[PDB]
Amino acid sequence: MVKVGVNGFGRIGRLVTRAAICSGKVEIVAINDPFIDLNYMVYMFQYDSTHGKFNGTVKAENGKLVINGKPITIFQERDPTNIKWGEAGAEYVVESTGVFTTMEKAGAHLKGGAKRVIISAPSADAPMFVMGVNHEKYDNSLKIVSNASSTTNCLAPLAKVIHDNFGIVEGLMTTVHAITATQKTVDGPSGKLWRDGRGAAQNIIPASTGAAKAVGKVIPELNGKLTGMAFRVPTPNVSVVDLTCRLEKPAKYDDIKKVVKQASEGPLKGILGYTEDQVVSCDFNSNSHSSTFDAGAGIALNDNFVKLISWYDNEYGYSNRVVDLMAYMASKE
Amino acid sequence: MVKVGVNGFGRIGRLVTRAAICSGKVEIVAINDPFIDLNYMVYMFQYDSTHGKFNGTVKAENGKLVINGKPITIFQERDPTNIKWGEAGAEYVVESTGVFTTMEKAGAHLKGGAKRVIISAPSADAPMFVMGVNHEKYDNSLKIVSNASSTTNCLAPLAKVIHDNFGIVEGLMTTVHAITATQKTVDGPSGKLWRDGRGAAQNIIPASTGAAKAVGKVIPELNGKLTGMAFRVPTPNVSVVDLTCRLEKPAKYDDIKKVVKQASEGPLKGILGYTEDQVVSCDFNSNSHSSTFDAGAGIALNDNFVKLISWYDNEYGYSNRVVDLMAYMASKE
Amino acid sequence: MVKVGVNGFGRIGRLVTRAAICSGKVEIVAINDPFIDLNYMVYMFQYDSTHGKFNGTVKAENGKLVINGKPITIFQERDPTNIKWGEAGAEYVVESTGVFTTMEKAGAHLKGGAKRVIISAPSADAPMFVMGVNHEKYDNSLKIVSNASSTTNCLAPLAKVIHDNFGIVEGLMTTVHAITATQKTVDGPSGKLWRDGRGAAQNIIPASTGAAKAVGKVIPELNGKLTGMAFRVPTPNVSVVDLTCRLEKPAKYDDIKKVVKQASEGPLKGILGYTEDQVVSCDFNSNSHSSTFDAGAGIALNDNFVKLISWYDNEYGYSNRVVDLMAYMASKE
Amino acid sequence: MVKVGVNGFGRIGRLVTRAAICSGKVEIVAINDPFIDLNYMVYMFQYDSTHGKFNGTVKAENGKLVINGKPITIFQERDPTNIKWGEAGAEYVVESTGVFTTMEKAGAHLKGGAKRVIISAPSADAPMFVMGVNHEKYDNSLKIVSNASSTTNCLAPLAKVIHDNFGIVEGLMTTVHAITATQKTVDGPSGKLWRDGRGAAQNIIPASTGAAKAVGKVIPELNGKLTGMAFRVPTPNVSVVDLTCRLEKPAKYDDIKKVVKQASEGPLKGILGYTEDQVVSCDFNSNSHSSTFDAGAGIALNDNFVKLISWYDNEYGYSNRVVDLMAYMASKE
Ligand SMILES: NC(=O)c1ccc[n+]([C@@H]2O[C@H](COP(=O)([O-])OP(=O)(O)OC[C@H]3O[C@@H](n4cnc5c(N)ncnc54)[C@H](O)[C@@H]3O)[C@@H](O)[C@H]2O)c1
Ligand SMILES: NC(=O)c1ccc[n+]([C@@H]2O[C@H](COP(=O)([O-])OP(=O)(O)OC[C@H]3O[C@@H](n4cnc5c(N)ncnc54)[C@H](O)[C@@H]3O)[C@@H](O)[C@H]2O)c1
Ligand SMILES: NC(=O)c1ccc[n+]([C@@H]2O[C@H](COP(=O)([O-])OP(=O)(O)OC[C@H]3O[C@@H](n4cnc5c(N)ncnc54)[C@H](O)[C@@H]3O)[C@@H](O)[C@H]2O)c1
Repeated sequence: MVKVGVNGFGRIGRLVTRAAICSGKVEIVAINDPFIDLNYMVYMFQYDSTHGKFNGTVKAENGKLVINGKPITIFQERDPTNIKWGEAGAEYVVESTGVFTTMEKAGAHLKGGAKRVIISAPSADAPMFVMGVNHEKYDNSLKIVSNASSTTNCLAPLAKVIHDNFGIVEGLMTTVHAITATQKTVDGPSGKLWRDGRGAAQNIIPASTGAAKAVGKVIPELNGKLTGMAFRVPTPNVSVVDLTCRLEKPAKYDDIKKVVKQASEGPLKGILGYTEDQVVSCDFNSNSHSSTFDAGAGIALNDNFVKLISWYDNEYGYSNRVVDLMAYMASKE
Repeated sequence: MVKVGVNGFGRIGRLVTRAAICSGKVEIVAINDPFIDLNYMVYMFQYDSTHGKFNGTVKAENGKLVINGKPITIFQERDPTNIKWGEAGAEYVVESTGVFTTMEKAGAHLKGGAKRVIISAPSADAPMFVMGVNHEKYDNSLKIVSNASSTTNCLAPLAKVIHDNFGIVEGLMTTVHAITATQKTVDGPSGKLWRDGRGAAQNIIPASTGAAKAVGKVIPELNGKLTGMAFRVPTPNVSVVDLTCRLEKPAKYDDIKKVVKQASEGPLKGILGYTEDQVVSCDFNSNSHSSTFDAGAGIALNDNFVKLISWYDNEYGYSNRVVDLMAYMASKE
Repeated sequence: MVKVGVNGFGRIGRLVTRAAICSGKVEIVAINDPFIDLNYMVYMFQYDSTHGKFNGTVKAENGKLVINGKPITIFQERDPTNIKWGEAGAEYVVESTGVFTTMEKAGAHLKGGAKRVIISAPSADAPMFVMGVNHEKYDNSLKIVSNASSTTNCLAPLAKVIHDNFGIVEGLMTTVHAITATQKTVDGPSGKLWRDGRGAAQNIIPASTGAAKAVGKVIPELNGKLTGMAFRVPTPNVSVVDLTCRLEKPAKYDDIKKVVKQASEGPLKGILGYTEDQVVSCDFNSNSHSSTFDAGAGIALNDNFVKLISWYDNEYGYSNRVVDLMAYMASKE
Repeated sequence: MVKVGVNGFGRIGRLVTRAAICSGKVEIVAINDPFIDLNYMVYMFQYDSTHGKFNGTVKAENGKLVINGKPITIFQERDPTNIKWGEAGAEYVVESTGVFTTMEKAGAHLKGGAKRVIISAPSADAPMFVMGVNHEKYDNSLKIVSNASSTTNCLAPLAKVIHDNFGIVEGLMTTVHAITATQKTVDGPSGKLWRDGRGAAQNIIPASTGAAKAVGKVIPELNGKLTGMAFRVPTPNVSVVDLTCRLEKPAKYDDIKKVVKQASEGPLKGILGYTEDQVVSCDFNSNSHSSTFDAGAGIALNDNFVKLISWYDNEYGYSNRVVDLMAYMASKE
């Protein structure tokens, strides 16, 4: 089983740690975050406004973070080249600071002894993967990879099923997306474009989504045929993809539901979900799926033009996919 | 000025009264609401969480509501049949309770002496109108009419400009829509619309939009070619239309911007607006336009497939249009 | 266990059911709610925006609501005198509609064969109880009782400990209180509680609290020496009491902490909690305590004048006390 | 009009600018911010989620910010010591960044040619003034002064009136305070103030504040007799002071209302307001008062122990007092 270091103990860093504990699929052995000391990590891991108090034990002892009795080595390095991953036994590093998303920057972790780096965001040049969609294109020569974004992990499984069965001629999508840590509590200086500095709990905010440029990398057959944007809205977690697409082969809405349900029970089980219930965003809080198709909420204008809806816990579904990708990579070693 | 009675002194009834009173296009002379007594009406009209305190005077005197010195007769009838509109001199009645939206129910106001009724919502059977789109189809034999919905009033002027210039082959739309009075503060009963009962400020909620069935009636050439749905999100006011459509004639995005800007400066001035600024929803609070095209937020996938974004103050833009529709109707008497 | 019927399957009615299942202390055998039909009850019990999806099974079968394989009789009566509690085997009825809080109205359930009634709110005339404070004043003659309110259940255990140990000369309190079902999503009619109709997600709203008139009944030595009010603020659940009191015997703040912690570990265990952690409201979501003293948040002006802070899940803590009171009542039978 | 430079174009700097233009009591001639370029300043000043779009013109021309046709010199200096206030004609400098609140640090603006510095925040060592309470203690030898905090400006005028008439023996205050820029959209790192990092729109968050202690310094006779704390709650603006105090002379609540109303109509006009209306927080958005007594929300436990409630727009009331303090200082030159 692969031993993991986490760089950036944030929303994703902490929920990747929870997912690793919940799934047992990888082992966290080290965490680096210069803004959160050991005692502070006890607090921030234990209490979570969105996902609730951790169901387990967490304490600081002998300089280590001890979760369910397992000690974790804690680093406090602002410069990732200074992190002694090898000494702590960290083989794979989750790069979840938000600020080292290029090959050049994320590769810093290789200097301290990490064997592979998984960027928890889209990358300008690291190869990007979505479990269930193109993870089989990974190979042992890729020491630096990206798990794309949470919107990309919601859109791409749904797009793949629809394209495989009916053929997407062209499509546009929107994600109605929960607020995130890059946004501001009140109108202030942005960090990525003017609209994104505006007060997050007051506003619907048009914004970019990583899926716009990533989906065509993860599904080359849809490059130039699909893109989209986001509206950030005042919820703390859970987002929803709104995919409007023209199909090559005619598809009754019942056939769409049928093939999506079949996919959710077979090859994409645990990745793509399917529901007909009268769900709202909070019903997906702490749901580990990448994408849950909402059959009741979609619209078929005609046999070749449809709107398809799919929910995703942008924090916890993505965090579980990070764990899944590392487990997959390790099985390939 | 036509003399106006307001049935239902709610978000729309009060803001219709504000719009009328400030901009004397019509004269409010009577108000009925059995759940808001006279002294309570003073308070509810004076203070408004969303649009600020009324800039003017409001008081109770001699059993009438006096706004900027003009006395208004106050009724407290549950049954519209029993409201003495004629005795109060009300010629047109705004039917803004939300529960009398059919011809049969809204026509009760004629029994008390009203001459015409304007339903502030879509109607299963009353003829529907959107200022700037089909209001010249009104004729004087229509005693009961509908002003459609706020989403219809945002979508239809934009769809008209796009269809007139390039031809909409097919389209689907979403409105990211502020919470309204039909929603609930915490998970509660909602009759047969189960998602609408879930806690409004906690969730993104898929929902119907009145635009879905109304837009094909106000633009008959688009009937069956355009529909959509809503996501209710935790903001108190201001909504945004996201229109994805295929065009018959190819159009560069700059060509779309040019015809929309031209429409906003000509025949649709005051109804359809145009901006290139980096706006978010709060920038439209108390904006009286029906539809403001957001040039920067849209996406062209190719010359025949686009996503177009348009903002609307669902409370205040619609309330101004109710006033405008009545002023137009009165001008044709 | 005593067999229980629930009148009003709302926030309290549903979480009383969850608390009963979690505790095993009582058995829900019947539920009445004319606004939630059988199939709708499945949905509202299964999905909860605040407390998450039910961890168990729930389905409708042969006209019963079946939770964890146990069937519950469902009634749909507006008028409580028509509910056949006796025939369904419901011995105690939880009166959680919010509209039958007097002895005369709540006594309707005895006509259908219920043996006792527990009003889930303060009552103008039914005896009121707070577990840990005055529950031993209950006796078998009381067929109609009240469990007071969630703020009373948070304030009264803390005031009891303070008063027993140091003597409360006089005090006033505030609860910063989550929004509830009586509030409105946007400015609307509230009846005679005018501030309570203002938009709940937009506003800090001064309001009454049931603790103001209840606390002097559950702690008679403090009647006229202690009262308070509320500010409703835009959170969906969890509230906090802010108790400012003058003490007869001087006490250092750490002396106060010691006696509260000692109370929390002894006779008030599970009712009064104690923490020194840097908590916020979400850390108490789904917490079954009546009152958790926040040692770090409070402040002393001097040895005889202090401000004491205590958290409470107003939904789930109160619901657990409703179950606890019924179990105590049943042990007295 | 004294000519004013603004250091820092955060919320306070921008709203001081708006207050100055709206009131015409001073003339803004220069703004320094090293993080916000001139085109971005146009945008942040023009659009405001909380207070609405600026009602006037704002443009970038010739390297200056031109508001209502009057050009403003823009600087971008990291080091206040290098800002050329004198060349721009700025006589008073509003020091609003938060990081130069000591006399040694704020005095850096004197080296660039400014004559006086007004710190828009509490200061360890500069003299602090609350208009209406102790501004008469200003004198022309004072080159560096502080305008205290918003909460101190709300509590102090109320405490002055209550102490002048009845004598405050001791008091404890809570402020229920809107979200501010120091908070985080989702749980994130907050240095040594752990609770302040928790998701702002999700949580009621206890927080320390020196404001009550500080009014014991601006009103020396209350030194040692006041302290308090805060709860941060999910609203974007407007806060409320909750003062529980013991009085030396007995006072009926009607006596309290009378002397507060008298003060608000006389010497504290525009600073201390008085209402009996059924107000909520949004009713004070963009209200320029420092403190508005809420007569209906307070409680008299007895003639010597009361809870007094007073509202404040923590952004705009304070910004207007900064302008008023500068106008007062200039009148004594
Ligand atoms: N829904 C989501 O939040 C989500 C989902 C998928 C991917 N992502 C992406 O994951 C990444 C992290 O997102 P997040 O929401 O967890 O942000 P976050 O702000 O919650 O976490 C970032 C963490 O990195 C720490 N950090 C900052 N600089 C550091 C440095 N030099 N070295 C080590 N640690 C540092 C921070 O202290 C913080 O704890 C981003 O790339 C983001 O866009 C976010
Ligand atoms: N954004 C909006 O809020 C919006 C926009 C456009 C159209 N509309 C439509 O306007 C109508 C009212 O919407 P609203 O948002 O103002 O709702 P609201 O709940 O704020 O107002 C409804 C008013 O009707 C009163 N009322 C209820 N029953 C009545 C009766 N028998 N007789 C007289 N008055 C009665 C109520 O007391 C209330 O004041 C609905 O049809 C709605 O879909 C709403
Ligand atoms: N935090 C809280 O929510 C809280 C805490 C303690 C006590 N309480 C009190 O509990 C009671 C219910 O509060 P709630 O928050 O659960 O409100 P709610 O609106 O969520 O629940 C009320 C339920 O009663 C149903 N109902 C209405 N009329 C009925 C009738 N004639 N017969 C049967 N059922 C009917 C409604 O359909 C609804 O499902 C109130 O008295 C309340 O003040 C609430």
